[PDB]
Amino acid sequence: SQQVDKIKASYPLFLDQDYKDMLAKKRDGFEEKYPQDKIDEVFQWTTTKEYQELNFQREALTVNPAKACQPLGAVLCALGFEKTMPYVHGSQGCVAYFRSYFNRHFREPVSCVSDSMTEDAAVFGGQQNMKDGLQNCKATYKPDMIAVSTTCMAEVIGDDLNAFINNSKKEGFIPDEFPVPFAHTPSFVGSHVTGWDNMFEGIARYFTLKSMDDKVVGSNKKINIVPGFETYLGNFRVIKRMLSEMGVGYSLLSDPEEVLDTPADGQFRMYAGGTTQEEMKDAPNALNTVLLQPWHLEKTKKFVEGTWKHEVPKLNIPMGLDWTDEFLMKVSEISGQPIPASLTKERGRLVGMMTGSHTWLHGKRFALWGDPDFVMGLVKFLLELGCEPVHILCHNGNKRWKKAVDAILAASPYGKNATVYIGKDLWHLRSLVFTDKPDFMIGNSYGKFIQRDTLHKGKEFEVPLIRIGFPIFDRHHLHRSTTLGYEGAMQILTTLVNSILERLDEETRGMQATDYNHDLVR
Amino acid sequence: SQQVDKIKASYPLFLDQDYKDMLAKKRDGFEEKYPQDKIDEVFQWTTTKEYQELNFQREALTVNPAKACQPLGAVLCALGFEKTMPYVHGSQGCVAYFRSYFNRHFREPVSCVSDSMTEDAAVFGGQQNMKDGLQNCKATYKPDMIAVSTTCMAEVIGDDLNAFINNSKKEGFIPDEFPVPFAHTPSFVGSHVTGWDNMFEGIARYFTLKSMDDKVVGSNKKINIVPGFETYLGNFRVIKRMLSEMGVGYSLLSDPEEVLDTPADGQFRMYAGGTTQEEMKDAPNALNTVLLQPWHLEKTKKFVEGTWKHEVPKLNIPMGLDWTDEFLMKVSEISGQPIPASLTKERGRLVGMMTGSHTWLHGKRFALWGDPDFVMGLVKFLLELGCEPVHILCHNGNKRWKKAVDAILAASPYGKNATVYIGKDLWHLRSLVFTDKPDFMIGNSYGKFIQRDTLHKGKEFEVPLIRIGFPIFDRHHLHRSTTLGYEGAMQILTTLVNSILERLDEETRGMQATDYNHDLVR
Amino acid sequence: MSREEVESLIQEVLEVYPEKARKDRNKHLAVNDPAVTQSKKCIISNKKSQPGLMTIRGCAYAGSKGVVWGPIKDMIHISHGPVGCGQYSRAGRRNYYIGTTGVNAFVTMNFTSDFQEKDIVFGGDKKLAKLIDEVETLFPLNKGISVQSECPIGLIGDDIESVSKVKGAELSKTIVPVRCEGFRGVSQSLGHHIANDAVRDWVLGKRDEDTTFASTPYDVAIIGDYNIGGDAWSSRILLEEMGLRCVAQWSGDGSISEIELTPKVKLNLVHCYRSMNYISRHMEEKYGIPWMEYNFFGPTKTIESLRAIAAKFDESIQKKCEEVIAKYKPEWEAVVAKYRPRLEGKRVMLYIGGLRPRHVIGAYEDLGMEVVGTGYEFAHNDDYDRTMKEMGDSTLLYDDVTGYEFEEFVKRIKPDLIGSGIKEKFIFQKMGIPFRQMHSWDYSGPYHGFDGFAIFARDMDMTLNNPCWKKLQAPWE
Amino acid sequence: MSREEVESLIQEVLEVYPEKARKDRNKHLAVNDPAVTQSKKCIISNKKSQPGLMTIRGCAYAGSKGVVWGPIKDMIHISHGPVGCGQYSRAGRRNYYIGTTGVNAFVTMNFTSDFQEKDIVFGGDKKLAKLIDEVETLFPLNKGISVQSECPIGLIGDDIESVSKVKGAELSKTIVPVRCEGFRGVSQSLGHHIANDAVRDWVLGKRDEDTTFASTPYDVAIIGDYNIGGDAWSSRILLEEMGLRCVAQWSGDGSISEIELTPKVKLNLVHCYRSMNYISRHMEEKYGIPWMEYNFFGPTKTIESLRAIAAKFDESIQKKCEEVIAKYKPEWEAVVAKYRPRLEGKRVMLYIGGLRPRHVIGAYEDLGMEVVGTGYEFAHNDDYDRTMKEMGDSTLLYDDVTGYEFEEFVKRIKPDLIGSGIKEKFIFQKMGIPFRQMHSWDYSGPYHGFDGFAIFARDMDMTLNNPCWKKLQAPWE
Ligand code: ICS
Ligand code: ICS
Ligand SMILES: [Cl-]
Ligand SMILES: [Cl-]
Ligand code: NA
Repeated sequence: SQQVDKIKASYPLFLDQDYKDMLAKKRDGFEEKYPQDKIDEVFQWTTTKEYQELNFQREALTVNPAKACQPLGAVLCALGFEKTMPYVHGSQGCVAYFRSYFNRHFREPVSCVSDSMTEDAAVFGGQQNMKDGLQNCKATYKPDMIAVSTTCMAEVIGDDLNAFINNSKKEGFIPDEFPVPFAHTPSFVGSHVTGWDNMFEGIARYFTLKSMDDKVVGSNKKINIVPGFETYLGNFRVIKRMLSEMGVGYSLLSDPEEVLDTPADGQFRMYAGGTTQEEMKDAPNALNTVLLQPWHLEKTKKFVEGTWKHEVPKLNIPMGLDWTDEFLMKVSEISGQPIPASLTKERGRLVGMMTGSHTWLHGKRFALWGDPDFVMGLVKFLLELGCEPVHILCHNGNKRWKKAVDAILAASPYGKNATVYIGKDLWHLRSLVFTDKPDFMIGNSYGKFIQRDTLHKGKEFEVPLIRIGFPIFDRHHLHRSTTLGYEGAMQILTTLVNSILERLDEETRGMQATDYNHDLVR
Repeated sequence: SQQVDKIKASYPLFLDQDYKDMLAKKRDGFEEKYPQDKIDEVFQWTTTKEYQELNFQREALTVNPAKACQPLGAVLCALGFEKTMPYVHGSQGCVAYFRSYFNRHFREPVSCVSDSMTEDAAVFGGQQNMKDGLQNCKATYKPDMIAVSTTCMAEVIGDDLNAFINNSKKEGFIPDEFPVPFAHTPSFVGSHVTGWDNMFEGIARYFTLKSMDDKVVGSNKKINIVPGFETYLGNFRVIKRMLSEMGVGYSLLSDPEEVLDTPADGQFRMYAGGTTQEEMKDAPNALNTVLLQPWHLEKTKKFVEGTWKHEVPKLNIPMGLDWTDEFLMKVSEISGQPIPASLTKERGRLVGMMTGSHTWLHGKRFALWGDPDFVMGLVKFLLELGCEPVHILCHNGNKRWKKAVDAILAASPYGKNATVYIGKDLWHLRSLVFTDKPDFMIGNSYGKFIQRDTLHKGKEFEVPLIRIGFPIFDRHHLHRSTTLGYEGAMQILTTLVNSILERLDEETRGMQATDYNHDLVR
Repeated sequence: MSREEVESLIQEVLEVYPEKARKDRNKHLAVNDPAVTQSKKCIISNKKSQPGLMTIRGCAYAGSKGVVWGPIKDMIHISHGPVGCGQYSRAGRRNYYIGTTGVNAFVTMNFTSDFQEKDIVFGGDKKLAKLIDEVETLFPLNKGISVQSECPIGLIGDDIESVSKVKGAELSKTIVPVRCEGFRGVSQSLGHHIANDAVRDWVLGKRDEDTTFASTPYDVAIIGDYNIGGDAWSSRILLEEMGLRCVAQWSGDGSISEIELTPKVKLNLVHCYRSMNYISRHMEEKYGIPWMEYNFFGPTKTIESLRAIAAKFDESIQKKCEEVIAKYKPEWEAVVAKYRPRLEGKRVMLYIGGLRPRHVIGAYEDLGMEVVGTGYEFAHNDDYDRTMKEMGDSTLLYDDVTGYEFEEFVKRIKPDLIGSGIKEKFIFQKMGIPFRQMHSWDYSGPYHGFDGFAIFARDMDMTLNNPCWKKLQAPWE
Repeated sequence: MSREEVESLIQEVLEVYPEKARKDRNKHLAVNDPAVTQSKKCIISNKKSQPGLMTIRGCAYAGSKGVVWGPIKDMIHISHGPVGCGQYSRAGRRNYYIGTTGVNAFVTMNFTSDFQEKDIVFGGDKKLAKLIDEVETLFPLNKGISVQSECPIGLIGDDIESVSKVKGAELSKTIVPVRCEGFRGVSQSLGHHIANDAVRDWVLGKRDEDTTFASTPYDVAIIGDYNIGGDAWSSRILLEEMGLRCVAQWSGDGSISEIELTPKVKLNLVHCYRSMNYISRHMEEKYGIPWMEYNFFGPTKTIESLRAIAAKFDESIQKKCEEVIAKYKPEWEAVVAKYRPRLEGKRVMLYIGGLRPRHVIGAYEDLGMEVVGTGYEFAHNDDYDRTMKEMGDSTLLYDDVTGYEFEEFVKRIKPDLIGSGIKEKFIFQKMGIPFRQMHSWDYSGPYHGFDGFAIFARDMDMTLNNPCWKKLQAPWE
């Protein structure tokens, strides 16, 4: 039943007694459910070191991964170019998922097409799908560019993208001059960040490889910036802001910040802003190219160094104090522009915030996950704050990256208790936060289920989730925030210290039991 | 005892069994404590309507006020002027408190002097303290200007500030040309916001009253901006940012954002930035003067209209969508500068966020308090979001203000359940959130004790606190935030919707009880 | 608009297309005539999507793993292939359940064989056998395993059926191989059918010779309700207040034992015809269990459905049915009294999957609203046969609508409200059009039954009449 | 720095002052000589602050309401006057307690008469009487009221003593009038004295003719411990482990009954000499109760104090004293072993109020650190008498230091750590100097006793050796 003036949705509707009774009869009558004592017994077992050992012996089963598949990153890369339609050659189910996934993180429209290959392509190939798909897409959505990636169906069957596109142009399904860069993006290799790299290098090749003869490094006096797979709008904006602040000429290659933040003013803009084709064509004339996330831009790096002859500098992701410092010092050396007084002041304000919050941050223990560059920058900044990264998980990381993160940890006393895990998933992590409990988790929305599990053991075992990463589905507008530069370091620091103080307030809210420490001032 | 590798501070040290046992013996042995049953019975009583009625019959007792005293606002005003030392004529205890209050909210140094009137000065007045005080302050801290306010002792004994300052100059304690504006700021009149108004009029008078002959309105082609009592650095910054965006020439009169955010670079800067004396002298030549918080700038309004002859526009605080729109339109009309595309786009992005979050915000009920202009702007924005302000408290509001807010409430369906309270305190509000419980409180750090009280009745009765206002002592760096303009509206919206979602996640975290609604996507 | 105006709108919109796509899409767009019973002569459906036109459709894996099998709570469903499908479909659908997740229930977990290239090249059957042993070790209270094939499984020639037989025999465990690879069919729909056949072949017959379940004359099963936001619970309560015993729910909050007990019921109550009619027809042929379609959206349809269901039993059930109707009468009448005045006359355009585009019309009409356009991602012509009589004359119908078409139709028709999915929502909110998610219920609901109607009405009002929609134009523009 | 260099530093700093201020401030700055026994031969104290030099001192209301009376948990303390004082001092001092706030304890609440102009012109005595009635109605479990006079009360000629007598008789309730107006005295210090006299005159004697309390030879009171971060609790546990019975704590976690029971104890253990020596001397004169000073900062002082206290009783208390020392020996030795290597040799400057600037020196030395300068806001010469033998030779002493002096001293001496208050903290952090709040313990603590030494050590190390302090200079500068 419902009271018209106090309508209840599922929570708390189904706590009503009549629903509780009905669900009890359903369980007892027909579910043949395990007794609650057995359920409690098994749950307790899944929190033990014994279970953890069996868990970490898995060789074939993956549970609750912390990565996605390549074409997701190719789509996000493609969205960053002016009037470009992302186009995934293969099966349409994938595109439905790519769009929904980004829709839920950004809360924005996300355009992407498929050419809807069906079972007949398993025998005959997908050329006709490409021919008609390119003509249909161009006519209906009027992109200036179509950037092609692939689903795993197309990869297993071996569709020759170059031949299909070339025949499409030969036969007049699209004009010969219409830009159709492409990349093979197999979901059974790497992860979504690999697909970003593959799509970017494919676009860069399309516009420069056959026109290198007139290029001269440095002749346009700009620096190219390649962001990689980036799902915080503030990160595109902070890089552009700091470079403009220094008067540094730059080209951000793949820039989706406008199209993922269009105003709600009565009209839907399928396209907005983005890197221009001329910027790609002119990129070889830059002074140099800087890769903001080098650990998933290895193929782009090979092409930039090997073809454009740019001496790509060895920079970490500009996260935290030291690596933001190093980024600005390198940009200054390449551009000849001094670091202005405004950025020197912003740096000092971040240091001031670190001094202000260091007592609450000191020694705090974290479990964290994400993509390789994000994770290593987060670890580095935690160390700078005097925090202890304890469980560091990168499902899609490799042995070289692990080696590099272990070295960063070895250089600080705050890394003594840290272990780096690669190839491990959030069911592995769940075991680690039971057997070697940290104070918090730093991660994406999938961590909410680990927090639920830990609370079930008891309130003193609960590990709260701090939401930094991708995807974040259960809070609104966190995609607008920033993790790079001094600005992003201030935001992370504020989030961490106030997460600590919120939890302390919760633990000391108990009247006459724990509220002796419910201080007004912290 | 302590484990050296797991040292415990007060919480949870005193939960150790030996400390629990000792504290039980202290209570039983010597505290002659009321029985726990009687304590439980009286607590329940304080949550009832019967207790609320007695509570609201108070005529002499105030409990947990939501306001401070005038000289606190005078100091904040004075800090916003270049190389200016706030100086409170009167007793030094007041200054130790004013500084500490701001230290804890801003986590920054706060400089301010007293002339330390003692019981001798109570009998004979404080002229000697003023003479030696001005001389000592100028020589030691080398300010370019000393701005003088008063403590209640000096007001009760009736010190003549004008004469004391004139005599300090006549007898040579300070140079006759040295600027020493002043204001009487009695703590038994109004509140801290009255002190700001009084101090600002006093500074404005000092620099323009006797020099109006050569002034022509509009001759400098700028707009004066008077911010009022303002403790979010973001609010100073967003106003300057938007006016520079439109290319409007402006003069922010009282600007402490530089001095309250100096970098931690190895040197302490007593003074930084601020409104210059030349800006005050020239202010009458502006096109007009805009008051960001008119409900505590009445005395400043009379002077600006009466002496400068500025047609001060009838504008509300620029909070929320409508009132930021009206602010920008009025600035456009006065300056002749059009609203640029960039601010139209920012406006549309706010509206987009409002459409994105409206379902979780719809109908949510709030209790809130603060200063008059802040409170009515928060009420206005909540109405624009489809939320229900229920309990609106302004301890230092007046009847004219209450009438204006009741009109805002009447013009919206979402205001049907709201009541505006003036002269009531947070012990009054505590009763209201028990008898007519809202979903959240929006207020300053003193609300944490109301949340504690509600939780003690039971988890289903808990009213969580959302921290927006002044002072905020138990979280770090929130003074950096913004509440004005579209930027401030976006930040408030994000804070409100994610507080709602955080609490829903807490209520649905129980395994096999409420986690059927523990959705990944919200 | 007149029939001519709508016909002209269709033809104007189609002028963007190349000839091939124009000729095809023309067959998937129609102006409604409520007298039509053979919809195939007005609109074509369940055909392949035209390449590159931005269909909203998903794949057969979504219809099998996402829709039919995923909800079964005490089984472990393996997404078998590379890592994407299982991750994008992790906890996106609000098929609600009661259980202890990770211990005895597993719905919101993502179990996957996370194919790498070595698995494509040498095949995944050995990895699958090992994965099954690891599942059995780490999740000992699971009551069964399903293997949900992603695209590469059939393309590389793996034999998951033999693994399931050998491992199921070895471990005395139900292991269900499902060939729902996303290149099969043309949409989610074939996955429903593939999923139904796997239930039939590997699960449903297991108690054929077991006669220990105590039957009653009033045993029914809820077939095709996936308990979105609790929908099936707010349906089940009414059936049991009517005196019936709901033995099983397919598959919202569903257990494998419930499924195995379904062949013992007296009547199957089919809500989602599209996704479950296959198994319902099988159960009549094999077990002699009749089935009927019903509709629990809004009071008019819920009352009619309760009465139609009760009519299949004796007078005692029909008496309790009129008692249920009397009990809830003041409740839905209060909802109508409050919300219909706020929504009367408002026009709605719907676009959803295979049932709701026609099933929710009555609920909108109970609030004085008018559905002026509707369509399906993946319905068949027997779905459209059932939709024409429910829609007004000269309303717009669209099958597998394209992104371009849907936007152009909305610009011309100017509905007051649109109800569709997550890939549509944020487009129309930029346009200033109120939008409600009609798959996920915008994280609200239930909408089924009397208790759901109250929530439905509240939700449509909160969004359609929200203050945010009056503010999209800057006052200086 | 040598004796002569510290003297030159003093003289150079004093050059900025006008002659009158220079002459006075010279008398409040000294180079320490541990040989001297009469400190008034080297330094003057407890004098009026020079106007306009930014003293760090508070007022007498702070010393009375904020310090002595406010911690008493089961009474209600009225900040009598306008709204500022009670608001700025609401819950700023971490004088911890066990109670149900708002019901049977009131420490962190702000009760005020919120004077308006009418109350200034016509007087507040009628308001106070009505306020007392309202307190009794709304907080019936309060066990007494104090009236903490703010500046205007004495200036307008109010008679809060008559109100308290009349209302106290009428309601059979202890109502304590305190004339702690902030214009009285020169600092917090006179507030202490006024507060002590109020306790003496209105509370302490209520059980003088009541013989019902059964004392024992081991009954003590902790006098002058305000339980900052739990300090008094980690002090009380040691004393009772030694076999003593702590009958009262003044006034951290204190109750009015235990104050009334204090004349029945056998020994008054005084931690804060400055604030509570007055009532200690009174109880010696009136009840014959001895008092002794002790120090529970760090293991060396804590052991010295336990042994000095136990020697006043008998062999059994002394045997229990050595068992306490043996129990905690491995605990504090582990603290030293971990943290002294991290802190050995580091130099610290202190500026606090009236006790800790000398009382914490031994704890720093137990970690190998050296206090190179110290001083007090409001100490008297008997405090400096006790400080010079605790400080090294040729160190720097400053009484009522100005903001300018302290910054200039710090710039020259270059300490590794500074310990002072909230108005100093953020100045020195900007300069890149590690800073620890030595009033509030930076929201940490306790620091008293063996359990507090662990926290003290952890806290000094975390701040002094924090990574943040190595980053203040931009690498490009
Ligand atoms: S057709 Fe229906 S909303 Fe029965 S319109 Fe919708 S692919 Fe849902 S709960 Mo999306 S009645 Fe199918 C459905 Fe269920 S699109 Fe799919 S998941 S089983
Ligand atoms: S110990 Fe006490 S609050 Fe007696 S807790 Fe406090 S360094 Fe004060 S008035 Mo800060 S009883 Fe000492 C004190 Fe006085 S910290 Fe200092 S100044 S003379
Ligand atoms: Cl889960
Ligand atoms: Cl409180
Ligand atoms: Na493998």
